[PDB]
Amino acid sequence: MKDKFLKHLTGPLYFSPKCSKHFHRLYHNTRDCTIPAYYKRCARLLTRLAVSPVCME
Amino acid sequence: MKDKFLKHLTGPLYFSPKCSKHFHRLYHNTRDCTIPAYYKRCARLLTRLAVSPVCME
Amino acid sequence: FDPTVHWLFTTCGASGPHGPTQAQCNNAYQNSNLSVEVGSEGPLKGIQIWKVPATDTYSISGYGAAGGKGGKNTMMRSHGVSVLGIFNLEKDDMLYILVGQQGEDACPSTNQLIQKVCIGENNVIEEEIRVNRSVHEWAGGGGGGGGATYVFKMKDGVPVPLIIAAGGGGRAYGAKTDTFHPERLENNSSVLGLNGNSGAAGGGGGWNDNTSLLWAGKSLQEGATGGHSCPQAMKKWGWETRGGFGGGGGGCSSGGGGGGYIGGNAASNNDPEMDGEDGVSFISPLGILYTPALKVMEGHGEVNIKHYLNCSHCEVDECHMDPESHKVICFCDHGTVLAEDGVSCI
Amino acid sequence: FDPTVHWLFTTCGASGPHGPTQAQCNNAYQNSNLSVEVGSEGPLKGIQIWKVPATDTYSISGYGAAGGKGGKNTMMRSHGVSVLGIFNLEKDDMLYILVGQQGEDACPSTNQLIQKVCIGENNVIEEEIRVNRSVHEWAGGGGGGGGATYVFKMKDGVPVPLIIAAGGGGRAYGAKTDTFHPERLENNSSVLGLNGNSGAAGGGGGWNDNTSLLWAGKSLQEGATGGHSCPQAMKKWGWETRGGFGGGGGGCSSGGGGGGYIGGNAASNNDPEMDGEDGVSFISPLGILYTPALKVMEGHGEVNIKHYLNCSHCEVDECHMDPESHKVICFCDHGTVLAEDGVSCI
Repeated sequence: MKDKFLKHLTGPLYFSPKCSKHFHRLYHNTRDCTIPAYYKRCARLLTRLAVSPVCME
Repeated sequence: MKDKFLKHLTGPLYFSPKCSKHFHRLYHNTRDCTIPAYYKRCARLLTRLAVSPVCME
Repeated sequence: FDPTVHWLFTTCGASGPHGPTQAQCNNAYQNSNLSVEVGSEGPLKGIQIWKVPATDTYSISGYGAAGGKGGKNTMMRSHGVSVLGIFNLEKDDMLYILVGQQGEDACPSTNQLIQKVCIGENNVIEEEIRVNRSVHEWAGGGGGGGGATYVFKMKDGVPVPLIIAAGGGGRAYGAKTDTFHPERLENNSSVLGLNGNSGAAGGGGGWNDNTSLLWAGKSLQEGATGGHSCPQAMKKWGWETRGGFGGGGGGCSSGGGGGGYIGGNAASNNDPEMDGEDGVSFISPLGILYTPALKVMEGHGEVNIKHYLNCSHCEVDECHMDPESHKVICFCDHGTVLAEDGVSCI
Repeated sequence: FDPTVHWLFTTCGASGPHGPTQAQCNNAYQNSNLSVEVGSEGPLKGIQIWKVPATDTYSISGYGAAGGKGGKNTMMRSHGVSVLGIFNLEKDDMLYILVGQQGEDACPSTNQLIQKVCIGENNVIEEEIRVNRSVHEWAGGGGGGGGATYVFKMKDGVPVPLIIAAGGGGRAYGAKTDTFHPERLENNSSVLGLNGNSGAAGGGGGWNDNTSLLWAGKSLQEGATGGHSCPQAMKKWGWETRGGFGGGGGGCSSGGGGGGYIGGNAASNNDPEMDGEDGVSFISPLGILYTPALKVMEGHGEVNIKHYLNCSHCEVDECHMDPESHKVICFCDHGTVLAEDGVSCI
């Protein structure tokens, strides 16, 4: 109801330890992922982090 | 491609012989159903004509 | 007559409770077949004046404006009504056309305190409803009523309605459904075109009435300016949802009433769940009702005027024009098929 | 410090190529914890000046604006970039914050001749492309570039950038795809903040450059006003797609370039398929890059400033605040579980 909802828009994306460190910051410290109404924005952020060069190793 | 596209949004609604006279007008003489970009508007029109009291007899 | 020639009247880019200016309509109609005159003062301000190019039978399609949305942008707004009519117009007749403007939505808001309420991060209204079952302090959040579209003429200086396509009512703040009422249409000119009832929110403006309340939409003959929001909403946090131009009623915690020949009603109290009602559409006895009044428009209203295709040349008085550069195809009822004659089906 | 206290900077309701006025920001920030000063003239016009309330470590999140849409409203617009930074700010420091405004969309248009092109009922551009494979007369239809968001300070008169979140480029008229480029980020201040290349459409405005072309977005230190549309579109049919405030490049048949530290480029010719490039984001060496530059925003940009949660007290420097009114929770990497001490991981 609070995490699978984002996954329905983002998808089962993979992460690395540095990718996970950035994922935590994007997940708990930004209004995009901490305000439910902004869920779409959150999705985009996560999606972009998936294709970021740090996670692309 | 030209008629089933409307049906995918409005649904397979029923009509009466009195309902058909208005349906033809709304389908060929209005700008909503004769301009493809306005398809949604066309759908609404048709939908409303389905619930109009003349077609509810 | 060229079958594809039509004149399309829009809001000229104007929005909100006031109509377009002359410059706005000159800019919107640049490089088109349409040139209108827009009054700048008095009750005719914002109303486009068009000159009929030839004496002929014209189909006039009026579309009213949709109402505003409520506090949560998840319920579909009430759509403005469309009325089709057939009229006989002489050359150099002046048509007065008011294109109804959409009622303002509660959300989003440029004010950040209201924007917090919009995104669900401020629930003072919910707490007030839970501890009082009535909104008295945190009023606001209902959409304004949509403006109606008026096509009329000036006989001896007195306006005479031809087509009135009602505007949609505004959605309430706590609109929990999307049920919409049947479209009301008036064809008898002896029925008075009065304003809608005003409670906390403003009722829609009518064809001809006296408007005193600021949140009620004005009637057509006194300007048809959309009403302001209820004073409580403006005093507490400045949550303004004005009615659309064309008699749209201003919003409150309840939805505003849409404009029309008869203005749409508003809830007597400040019910945060009662939507505004759409106005009553009007078709003049001087014209033929082509199609029934139907709720279509999702934004501003419009007017489309074209030459009426004479379908009385074939046995069925219904016909159309084939889009792929062809001739008039007469319509066959039920399951009959047009014969080789092309004037009668069998 | 209250963990929930934050200051949110918006466009104050302003839109288009120019920034908000003082009255607009006073209206947007009414009944909030935020009060800014907006310049009314000169290169600082439209830029909000904020006073730092206390000397502390602040997290500043900048969001650039999205670019405009092309001729067909079926391709998603290029999203503005978000840059997160951690800075140490002294009390009574003045932060200059330009919130980038969205680049204008080609469609819909209040002009009816253009609106015919928007709804697919006018194909002069398609015939022009089929006959010449290049648009020279019927220019126009590409979105303007989105404006960038700038957070900076006036260190001894010379402006010193802190956070620059790039604006998205405008989409071309005939954008047949939705591929978007990786977000470029600049952290070295010796790299010049130049404008983007301008062709038929305007390149994005940079941080410090000289702008001569009217369709190019201005740089931050000369106003950062969004550029006009290319002269050909305005002269042919007045199809205006201006760049957003914050250095957004004006549109043409090709898309405009977004603003940034380095402005986004535009196609050298009037290619109706080449979108504008997003700008280059900037993070000052005086601050710590919190999260990478990511394309998020679909409309106007924004700034969010809050107190940085100091979390060097637990073993892992990364932490968060529990939303359900609880204490600070330090997070553990991989599969390690939080120890009973609440500091280390095991």
